[PDB]
Amino acid sequence: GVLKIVKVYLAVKRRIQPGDKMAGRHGNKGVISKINPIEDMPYDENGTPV
Amino acid sequence: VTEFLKPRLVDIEQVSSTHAKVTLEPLERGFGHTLGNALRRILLSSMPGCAVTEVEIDGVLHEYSTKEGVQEDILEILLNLKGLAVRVQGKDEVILTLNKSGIGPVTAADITHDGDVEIVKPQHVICHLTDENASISMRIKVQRGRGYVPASTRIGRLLVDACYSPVERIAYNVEAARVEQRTDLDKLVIEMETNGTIDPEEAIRRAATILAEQLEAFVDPEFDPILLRPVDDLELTVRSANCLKAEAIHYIGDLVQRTEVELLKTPNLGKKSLTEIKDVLASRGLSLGMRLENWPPA
Amino acid sequence: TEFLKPRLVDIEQVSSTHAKVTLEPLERGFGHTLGNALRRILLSS
Amino acid sequence: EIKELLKLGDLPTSGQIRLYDGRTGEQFERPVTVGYMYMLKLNHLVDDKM
Repeated sequence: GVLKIVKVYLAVKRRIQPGDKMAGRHGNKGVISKINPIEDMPYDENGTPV
Repeated sequence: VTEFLKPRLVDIEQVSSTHAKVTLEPLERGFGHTLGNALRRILLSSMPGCAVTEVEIDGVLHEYSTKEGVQEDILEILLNLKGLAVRVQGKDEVILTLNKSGIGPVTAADITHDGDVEIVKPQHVICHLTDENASISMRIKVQRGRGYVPASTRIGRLLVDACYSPVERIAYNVEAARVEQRTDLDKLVIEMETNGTIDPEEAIRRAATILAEQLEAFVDPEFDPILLRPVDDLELTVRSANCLKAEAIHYIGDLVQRTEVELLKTPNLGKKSLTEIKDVLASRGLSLGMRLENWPPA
Repeated sequence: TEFLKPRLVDIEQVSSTHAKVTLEPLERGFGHTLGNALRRILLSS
Repeated sequence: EIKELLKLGDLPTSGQIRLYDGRTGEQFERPVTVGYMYMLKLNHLVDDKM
């Protein structure tokens, strides 16, 4: 019954955003709740933000 | 009533080509952290810099492609292009051409020398041509802007995440300033680690300019819409559209006002074209010689 | 090559000597920047 | 041994460092541990679920 089949492969790049889930190897897991600009981030004396 | 002691850029210690130590002299206490934070906040996000926004590589269509004769895939190449540090004279968009044939790394130094364009790090690797019959020819678009503007912030071309800000890292120290007079003065030492697009002093005067400008005081339907659509929305033949535009007919409202007589009297329009135009107009409930009486309002 | 500067103002007089002025549409991060600069000037200068 | 590496690292031995609040510039009132952690982005993404 099938005349023709078309498959379309679409590629998408996903950037980390609020609601995505991150975790470490020790069982510490959590969802991203806030993305705050670099200047608001806690930083070391030499200026490196975390 | 003791008027405040104001700062002025006093020293510049270029630890390197992209790392400096600016010092503002004689600042009243507590102002160290105040200006330190205001400035650190402007510098880390409000600085203007050039960044690659689009790239046109020959033979490549989608960024997912991989190239015959190139070590890294197109994605890696665009990711390399993100790190292209360019300082442009006085423009908000410049096209760089990169032609390279041979074996070995294709660095930013291989980019065609433009008079305006300054390439901060010529040894910056963009590619790696594997075989000696391999070659790349690409057009890198560099634009001026602010902050981090991703490619997702939207033709056989590709888009690259724009990192406009010239500054990577900022640090500051408050340190007591000298001079036996008054004694209770400090000096703000701003340690900068930029990408080499911007000079220390102008970065400071621009952060200060943005700050000061933020502080600028504190004070206290009828008619058919289709008529304002461009003629291109009618989807005429290229020729007809070009002829109409050549007659200063850029919108549907302009077209529906003209009559057959007037249109045929134009140098470039014949019976075929007029027939086509009447057909496309009739297909949308429109015609020639339409009165809209009031062309236009505001 | 600009920035969003001064737009729409509001004043909430909690009392005869207590008010709440609001400067609207300042680019993200400018809230704490102006907030701390001003808080520092007001609390000492 | 980790303390030793931290020494070549130049320390603090505890692994805590003075950290500045990016909003204020004032230091956080106590020393805070900061280190490189290895973190993974899990297959659960808001894009899929919402």
